[PDB]
Amino acid sequence: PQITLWQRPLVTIKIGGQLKEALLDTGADDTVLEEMSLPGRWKPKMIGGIGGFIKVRQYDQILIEICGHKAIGTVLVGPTPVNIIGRNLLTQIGCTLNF
Amino acid sequence: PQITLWQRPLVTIKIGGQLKEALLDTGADDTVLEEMSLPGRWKPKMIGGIGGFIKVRQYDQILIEICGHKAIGTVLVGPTPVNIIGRNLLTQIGCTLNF
Ligand SMILES: CC(C)(C)NC(=O)[C@@H]1CN(Cc2cc3ccccc3o2)CCN1C[C@@H](O)C[C@@H](Cc1ccccc1)C(=O)N[C@H]1c2ccccc2C[C@H]1O
Repeated sequence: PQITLWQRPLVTIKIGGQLKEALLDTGADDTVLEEMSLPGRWKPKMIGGIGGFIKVRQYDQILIEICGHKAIGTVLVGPTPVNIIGRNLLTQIGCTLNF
Repeated sequence: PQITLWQRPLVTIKIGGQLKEALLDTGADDTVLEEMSLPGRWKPKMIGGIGGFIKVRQYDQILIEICGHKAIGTVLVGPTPVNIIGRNLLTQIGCTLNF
């Protein structure tokens, strides 16, 4: 689909049975989800944004279906006010930026 | 152009006679440039993200070219590492997310 940017680019994602809403963010290198439980072992990582750094748990090779399209990648889970679908999974569903 | 997302989407912007590099960011409501000086008066603006909120100087009706496409609008200035072009100026140059 072609998404305009007048409102925040939110889409529905299916992740671990849960359907959550999320933001298609071209400014984000990583994908960051709000506090939830994912199976598997995790690493800790520190990632920084607009305020400063937060601590997240890094889960690798996790499956998200972003807007009807499946994608596999690294998902960081922790204290974000919104779920961010970053560039590592956007490439996978074939997302581009056009003008 | 048709910009894909394997690398960070940086572009040359030109503001105040000088060329700078900025990230194209669909998850950023507003444009925020690095600490520079701009004409006229500013107002206070609190922006939040990952890691909380920060305070930036709001300037209005500032001309900025992104890829030789001119935009006149609101640019916030504050303590950021990378200049960010947010939705407010990406809708002006007619930018969409496609997939
Ligand atoms: C992997 C992740 C997500 C940690 N990356 C980022 O946060 C990067 C950081 N860089 C590197 C970065 C470090 C840094 C340090 C100080 C200050 C800025 C900084 O940018 C700058 C660009 N951001 C990406 C942003 O697009 C993220 C976005 C997330 C969001 C969206 C909506 C609500 C809350 C959080 C974001 O922070 N956008 C905010 C946003 C951004 C610009 C203008 C207004 C606003 C409001 C809101 O849209």
